[PDB]
Amino acid sequence: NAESSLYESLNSFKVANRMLITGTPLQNNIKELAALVNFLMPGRFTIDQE
DNA sequence: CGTTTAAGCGGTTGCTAGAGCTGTCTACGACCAATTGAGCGGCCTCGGCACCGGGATTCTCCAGGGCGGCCGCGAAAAGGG
Repeated sequence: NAESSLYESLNSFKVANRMLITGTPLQNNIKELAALVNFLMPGRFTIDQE
């Protein structure tokens, strides 16, 4: 969730390199993957269409 | 003061309620004219309460009739010269 408080807590960190460990990248909709790749690549990926 | 527990915070996941906006239309209420009947005042009359005259009803008082007690009075029986 992009609006969850952990997203703004972690996205404001001054970090050069990030990495996400999970087992289920897609759960409900493409917006979850869009939020994950925006946390990874800020502004490079522009997934908007459902 | 020791211990447990539930509030607080963050999180999911979908649907529904509700605010906001735009659009249409239709029944509903404002408005006006003519009308009239329900509200306010007075006027008249009866129901009931009350006042006055007349008649029927019961209680109190004054007088007559009869009986008891006194007032010496008077005829009569017994005693004395």
